[PDB]
Amino acid sequence: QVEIPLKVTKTGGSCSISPDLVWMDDNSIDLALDLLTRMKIKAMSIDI
Amino acid sequence: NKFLLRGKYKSSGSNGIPIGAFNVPQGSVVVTAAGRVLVEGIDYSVDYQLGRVQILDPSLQASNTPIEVSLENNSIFGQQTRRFMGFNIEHKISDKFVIGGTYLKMTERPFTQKSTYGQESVNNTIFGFNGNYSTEVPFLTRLANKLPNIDTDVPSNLSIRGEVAFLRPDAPKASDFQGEATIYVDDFEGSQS
Amino acid sequence: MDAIDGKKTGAEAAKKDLLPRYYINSSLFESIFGSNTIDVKPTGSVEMDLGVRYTKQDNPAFSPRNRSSLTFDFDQRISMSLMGKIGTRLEVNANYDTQSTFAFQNLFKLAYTPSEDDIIQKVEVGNVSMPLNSTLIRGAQSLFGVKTQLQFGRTTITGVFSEQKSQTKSVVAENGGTVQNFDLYALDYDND
Amino acid sequence: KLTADYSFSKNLTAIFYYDHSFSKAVISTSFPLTNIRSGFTLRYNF
Amino acid sequence: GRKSTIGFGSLEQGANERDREDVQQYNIVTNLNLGKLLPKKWGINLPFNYAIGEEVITPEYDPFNQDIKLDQLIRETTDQAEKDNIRTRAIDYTKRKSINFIGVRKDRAPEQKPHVYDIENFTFSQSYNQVERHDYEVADYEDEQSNSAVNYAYTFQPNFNYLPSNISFNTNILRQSNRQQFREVEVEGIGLDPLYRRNFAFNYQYGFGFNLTKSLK
Amino acid sequence: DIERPITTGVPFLLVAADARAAGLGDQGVATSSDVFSQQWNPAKYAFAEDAQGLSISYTPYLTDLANDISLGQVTYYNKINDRSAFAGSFRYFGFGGIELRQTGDPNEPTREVNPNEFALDGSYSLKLSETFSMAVAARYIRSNLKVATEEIDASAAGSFAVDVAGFYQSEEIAYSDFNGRWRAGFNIQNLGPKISYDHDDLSANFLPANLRVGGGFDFIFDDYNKLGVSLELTKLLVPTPPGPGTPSQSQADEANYKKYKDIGWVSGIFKSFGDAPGGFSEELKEITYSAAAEYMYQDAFAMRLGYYHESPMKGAKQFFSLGAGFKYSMIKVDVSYLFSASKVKNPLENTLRFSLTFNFGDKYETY
Amino acid sequence: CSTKNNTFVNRNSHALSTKYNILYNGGLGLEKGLQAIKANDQDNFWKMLPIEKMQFDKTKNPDFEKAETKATKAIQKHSMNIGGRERNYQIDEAYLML
Amino acid sequence: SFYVSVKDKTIKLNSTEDVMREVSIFDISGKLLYNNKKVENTEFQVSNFQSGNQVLIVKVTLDNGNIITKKIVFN
Ligand SMILES: CCCCCCCCCCC(CCCCCCCCCC)(CO[C@H]1O[C@@H](CO)[C@H](O[C@@H]2O[C@@H](CO)[C@H](O)[C@@H](O)[C@@H]2O)[C@@H](O)[C@@H]1O)CO[C@H]1O[C@@H](CO)[C@H](O[C@@H]2O[C@@H](CO)[C@H](O)[C@@H](O)[C@@H]2O)[C@@H](O)[C@H]1O
Repeated sequence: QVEIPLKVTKTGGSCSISPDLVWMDDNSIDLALDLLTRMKIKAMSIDI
Repeated sequence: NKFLLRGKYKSSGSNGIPIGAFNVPQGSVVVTAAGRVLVEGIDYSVDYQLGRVQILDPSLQASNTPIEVSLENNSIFGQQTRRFMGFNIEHKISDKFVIGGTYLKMTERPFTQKSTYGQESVNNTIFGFNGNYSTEVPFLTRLANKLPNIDTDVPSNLSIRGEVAFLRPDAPKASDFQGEATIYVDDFEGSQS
Repeated sequence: MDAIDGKKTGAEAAKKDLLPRYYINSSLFESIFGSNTIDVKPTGSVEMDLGVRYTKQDNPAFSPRNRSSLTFDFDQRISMSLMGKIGTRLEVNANYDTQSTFAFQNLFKLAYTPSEDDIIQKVEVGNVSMPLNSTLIRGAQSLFGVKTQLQFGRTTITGVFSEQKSQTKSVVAENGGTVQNFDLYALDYDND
Repeated sequence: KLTADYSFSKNLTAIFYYDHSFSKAVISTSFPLTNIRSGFTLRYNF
Repeated sequence: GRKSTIGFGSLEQGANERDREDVQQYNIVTNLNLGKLLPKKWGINLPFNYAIGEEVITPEYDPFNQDIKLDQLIRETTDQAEKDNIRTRAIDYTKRKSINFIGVRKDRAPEQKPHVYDIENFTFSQSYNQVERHDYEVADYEDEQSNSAVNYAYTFQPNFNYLPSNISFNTNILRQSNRQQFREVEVEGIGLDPLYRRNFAFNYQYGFGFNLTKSLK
Repeated sequence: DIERPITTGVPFLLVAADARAAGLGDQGVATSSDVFSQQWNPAKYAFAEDAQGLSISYTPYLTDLANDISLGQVTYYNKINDRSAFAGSFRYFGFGGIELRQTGDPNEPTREVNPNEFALDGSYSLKLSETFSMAVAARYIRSNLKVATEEIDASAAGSFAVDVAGFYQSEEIAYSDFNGRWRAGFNIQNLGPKISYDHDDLSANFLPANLRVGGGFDFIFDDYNKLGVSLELTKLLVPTPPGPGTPSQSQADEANYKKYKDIGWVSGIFKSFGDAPGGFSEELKEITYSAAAEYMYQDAFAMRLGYYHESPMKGAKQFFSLGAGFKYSMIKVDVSYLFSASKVKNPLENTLRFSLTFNFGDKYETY
Repeated sequence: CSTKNNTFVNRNSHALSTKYNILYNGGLGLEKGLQAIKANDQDNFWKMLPIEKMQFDKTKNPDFEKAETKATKAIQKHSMNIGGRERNYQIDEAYLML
Repeated sequence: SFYVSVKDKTIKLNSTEDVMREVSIFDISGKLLYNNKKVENTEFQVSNFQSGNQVLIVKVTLDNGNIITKKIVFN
């Protein structure tokens, strides 16, 4: 499970919003799979 | 949905191995029995137009050993352009010693800049060295002539072939997003029919 | 000096015992191709279809503007092949069929094979191959491009730059017939 | 189907062709169809 | 003898098609013409084939969890028994043996009169194959096949006629043995109960043709 | 990649339709006179060495995918005097016969459609001086690529165009190491009224008006060996459509497209030039170029290398081309192949173009 | 490539061309002929053996003719005697082979 | 012996005594529009919007590596 809190694009004014504001880099998921492996190894020691 | 029915079935139909391709190019068929490469005139024969491979070795036929057949298939469509380049060196050290230095590169040209999962392009390079030493050993013939009822005269031969290869794979720069090799799990352009 | 001059009806025999500094003989000189003869010849047929196609389907739901279709029909049926030599050094083998199958049956091979004393031993243009006597590094048979062979005494260098027209395919066979593996899940029953 | 040959030479042949097909509708789910191909074909042998 | 590392492959193989495993394989095949050890006067064709080999495959990824590398998982275990189990269950080991005596027969003399009881009408074939395996799915796998074949054929050379024109006969002993002990991937303590498949067969067919009358058959 | 390509009607007119020019990087405006010199430069038909010539060219499309989808060309030329020549060419792009079938008792009669696109042109070339020639050509273009269905009208769209060409060929000039020859050429192509695919004047497409300017040199050694090096420049004479914005977001784009589409073809020819605040360098991005080298042995064997470069901003057609030519007695065979160097997939990749010409009649000496 | 201009590239190309593979083929012919002489059965053994075995202790072994032809082909068409001095440094090897 | 029929934007393959393994539908541009590796002699529903494109190419791979090619008009 990969979760990211989302920043909301500000609306109300013009319909046309620049792509850098439509697709914020703060909202982009960029996940290293080695982090998933580390989490899996750590959770091996966590009881259900 | 975690229970899996896994299996295999064998399809023969008629004599000869159906390799799944027709009009295979000559010299593109490689047959491997148990890690060793067979000989195209002794262990097996190839009927190229029908794509049939008939195993000739009596011991391999009654073996149950899985036989791997590799070939080139021209019956392809909708594939990316493949560029194949390289060079091969064949230095001759002596009358019975040859050394080689092959280098090869295949680059696939993707249709667009987006490579979806499964339809991936490669930019692979392979380079290696090989050595072939084929000598004649009359000592083996002399030893054979010391056997009870053997009075032969055919020459005895020895052949040693060594080879090392290195594969450096990559993806073409055309299917790169912001400088990284990218495979699209879902660009979402193919949904909503 | 009679052997050096050459025009004495017998000097040709004596030229062998001469120092090669004093004469030049053309028997061991060759042009870019071995001769000036042209022998590349065509064989086969070529067909032109030029005519009119007229169609009329009486579908009332169709627009009146689609009452009938009158088009020009043009068709080509090339069934040609080219075989021959240029100057006993260039070899040409080509085959073009419009009715052939998809992409590889139309062949074209130009093979330039110089004398044994040249550094360049072989040039190939068109349908070429790169056969390798290697198990780890496989070559390719179905290539279209340029293949060049160079020889420096005992070092042979073969370079290729081409497009591969085939795909490598592997099968596994036991006791003759090919083996097909299958993987189904419980949800994948034969439905309806 | 009408065809007419003429050998202009040993290698050159010209054929006039005329195919005319009319299918009349017997049931209303079929439409009357007229197909007329006509013209010439040139064959050169090597 | 072949030795390949993780990451090797062919030029055309993609990211998921290249070798995710270390391979160490060898195979020796020997062919002997044992019939040459006997005098050529009575020519015996007695070919002997002996093939041996084995391959060991070490996966890059642990077969359990399928996405953690084997070295990384072994490093982060801190338990000797668990480490040994993880190391041993990952190995895919295969060993093959084949002993063949196919086509044993005695050839005729250059000028020899065929006879119905001649040993030259017989052919013998022997085949033995053994496969020993152990990998992530099976802790112990053994496959044995034995094939003994004796073939006879004779065509006679020249109320109704009662001498057969031809006589055929061939016998076959086919024995297949399979032992499958599936592994407990968690602990190498006991394992599953071994399962045995046996296909011991004895086959024989015979046949003869008759030309009782010039028209009958 | 491709930013703002030029949109023209019947783009098939811009495809090379012979193996000889295809093997020379899709250029023929300044190459030696041949039977295919109608798409490239009709003015050199007056410089032909043979009196009459016929030619058949085949360019297959999607060879791996299907058959019968191809661009064919038939050319005929006849030079009557030593100064003038007539020519007629026919280019035909077709998908072949396609059967329209519903299941419906599969023995039922079926309708066959052949969506196609052809151009038929005739040219007259006249030699003005001993080294210069001009030519005027008239072309009729028809497009019938649509298939008639319900609520779809498949009426063919037609147009007419004119061609003005000029060709200069010098005499053999001796130099220090070789006695070469000079060639130059220009060709203004596809000058005609807009083609309306939907038969409405409000929705019309510019004809692909083109300008080709080229020059070449022949290195002649040993009287049996020739090396022709040719360079060609091409510019479309169609105005560039508006892009991201040229000062209400979509209103500006709509108004810009409205003003762009309401431009006459005659005025569009001049509007293609300039239309930029920058100088020659900024306009150089609309110029395609090609460089070709053709080795010729005994006038019977030909070996051709070519490079064609479009600016990746428009079109993205960059490739190398290989070609071979042979002449037996009066029959010439050309084959060409393309190696693409662009990101966009070239439709003519992995394709062998074929060409076959017959030469007959009198022979003319070359000045 | 001309033999009359003493350019670095011209001289080096001519030396490379005479070494590869005219002189290589000539040396192959020479060694093949030498091996043919060595593997002969013309040894008398009833008198003293010649110290250096020769072709005739006629048949005219063609490998030596091939070597001579290659040496001749190397000497002419690859000799660069531009200013009274030989520029090709492989020509003396060709004369030795001849 | 092979037929491809289009009635209402639906493609219908018919083979007499021949069973297909794979079907691929391409555009005139060469773009792969549809692909199914589990052909059952059934119908196919390709996306109806194709931006003015009517001509399609259907490639059928049978039991053996034989390939059947058919040009159809998408109606
Ligand atoms: C209706 C539509 C077109 C049909 C017209 C057919 C005309 C055929 C012309 C054949 C051609 C080009 C052929 C290659 C092009 C084919 C490409 C096809 C591609 C298909 C995809 C060369 O072909 C030559 O081949 C030679 C064989 O080696 C033969 O020589 C012959 O052997 C002996 C006989 O046995 C004879 O004694 C001997 O004298 C011949 O030398 C002849 O066949 C011919 O000369 C033309 O070259 C020459 O042919 C002659 C007439 O022969 C033409 O003279 C004119 O012809 C009519 C003018 O219209 C007039 O009537 C006529 O008055 C006038 O004299 C000229 O044009 C001339 O330049």
